[PDB]
This record gives sequence, structure tokens and C-alpha cells, in this order.
Amino acid sequence: PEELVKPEELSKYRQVASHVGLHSASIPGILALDLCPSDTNKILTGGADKNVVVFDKSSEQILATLKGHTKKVTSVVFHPSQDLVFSASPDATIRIWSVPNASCVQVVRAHESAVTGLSLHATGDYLLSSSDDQYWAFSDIQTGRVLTKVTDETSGCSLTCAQFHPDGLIFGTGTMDSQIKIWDLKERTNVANFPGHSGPITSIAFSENGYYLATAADDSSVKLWDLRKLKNFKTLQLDNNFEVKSLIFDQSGTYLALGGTDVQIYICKQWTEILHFTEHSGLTTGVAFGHHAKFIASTGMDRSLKFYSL
Ligand code: NA
Ligand code: NA
Repeated sequence: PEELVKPEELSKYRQVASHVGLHSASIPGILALDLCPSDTNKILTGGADKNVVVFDKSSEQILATLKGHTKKVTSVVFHPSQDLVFSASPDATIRIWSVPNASCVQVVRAHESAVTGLSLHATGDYLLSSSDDQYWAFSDIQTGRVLTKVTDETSGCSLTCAQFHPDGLIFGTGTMDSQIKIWDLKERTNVANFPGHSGPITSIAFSENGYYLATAADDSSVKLWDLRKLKNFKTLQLDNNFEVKSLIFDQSGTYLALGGTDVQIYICKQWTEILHFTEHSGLTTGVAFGHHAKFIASTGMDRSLKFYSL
């Protein structure tokens, strides 16, 4: 892709903005981040303040402050239609919102305890969720109906994150007992399990190349899996104090970002570190790539949404 920002140019990025007014000053912190895939200048954040916010990077305006969650917001997903956004929370709900009406259109109650992960299906019509209640669920966006809800009797433990593979046939759920469980959506079956981590899985990310999966856990490692071989071919081991809270590949699969203790970006081809930011004070809760990796975005417990670019 001619437009993609290459490593030499990416390596020169610096903080270009830091916005602290998206969420409440008295209940400080942003806990979740997503960018709209059809326009990455539209930003979605979940707050410690229980609110979901849509913000325009270009105009630097809050387009909507979406209220209704009764606990902090820990997952957010931006639909490509631009007018739908999704959130989830320790209040055990998944909420579907209209941006233009600044309203909640559905409250999906698939779970009995905190919802730990949220992922939009390839079709754009369904949401996958994971929970501490040990189940995953697949829910219809338009009716809020829970279409299926499944757990592993054998594993029987809290699911800590969930992501669809980009083709929309399989997905992964991380567990509290350090497993990455791969599921076949159609058959509702657990088709493989990737062990090797220690401690709770914290984040998983599927690459757009369709064959890489990156996983992180409390063992302060990021493990890379080739789904064709079902093997862990590379592990990035950080220090044992480091918390990896968020993983994401850029849209091209060229780069992998991690965030938590701080923000780091690796080149997938050579697994070389290409950017490292330590601007946030305290935990970084989200990281994302703008279109063509033309900017990076991050969110922090320090209240800020930061953009990094030339
Ligand atoms: Na650790
Ligand atoms: Na610093």
C-alpha cells in the first residue's frame, strides 16, 4: 500500500496532542479506546466516569457524551457506519448507541458478571463478548438478542478477553488460567487451545494477514502464533513489572502495538522495536493506529487521549 507510513518515517513520531477534557475531571481516567474503521479521525473512548465519548480529532470537538452505564466503561467498539458505537462494563451490560441521537438503543444482558471483551463481527451485524461469568456470547446488534451463549465445562473459568479473526469464522477468548481458547463460531466448538503463558491472559489481537495472533498475559510477554501451524514462533519478553493491557496490529499487518506500562510498536517483519512512548503518567489503557499508520493514538488513567505523528 503506497500510502502506508514506512518504519523510517514512523520512527520519528512524537506526541502532537494531548486532550484531557473528554471525560470527567472528578472521576479521572480513560479505560478504553477505538477508532472508527471508516474514518479514523472519529475516536471512541470509555471512561472511569461511566460515560462513552465520541470525539473528532480534526475539529477537536466532543460529538457525543453517552450516559447510561452504571459502572466504569472498560471496552468500546466503533462501527464502520459511523453512527453506531458499542460499549461494555463491569455493570455486566453491553450497550449499543446511536451517535446522532446520543442515545442507547439496546442494552444487551448476556452475562451475569463483568464483560471483559467485545468484538464486532466481519459482517458488522453481531457482537462477540467474553465475561468473568465464564461464557462467551454472540448477540444481534439490531435487536439486542443473545443468539448463542456458550462455556467450556472442562476449562470452566473466567474469560478475560475476546476477538474475532477477521474472516469471521473463528475467534479467540483469553482465560484467567493462561489459555487462549480458539472457537469455531458456526459449530460453537473449542477447536484449539494455546498454552504457554503464565498468569491471566490480558489481550489478544488477530492480524489482518489472517494467519498471525498476538497474545499477552501477566507473565509480561507477548506471544506470536502462526495459526497455520498452531505454534508460538516468537515471544517478546518484557520485564516482570511490565503490564501488557492492550495489543493491536495496524490495518496492513506491518506493525504491532502494545500498551499498558507504556506504549511500544514493533515491526512484524523483523520483530524490531520501532517506537516507544512514555508520555502517559500511570497505565496506558488503549492504543490504536490511524489509517495508513499516519498517526498513533493512546488513552491513559491520567485522563488523556494522546496522538503521535510527525
Ligand atoms: Na508480570
Ligand atoms: Na514520561
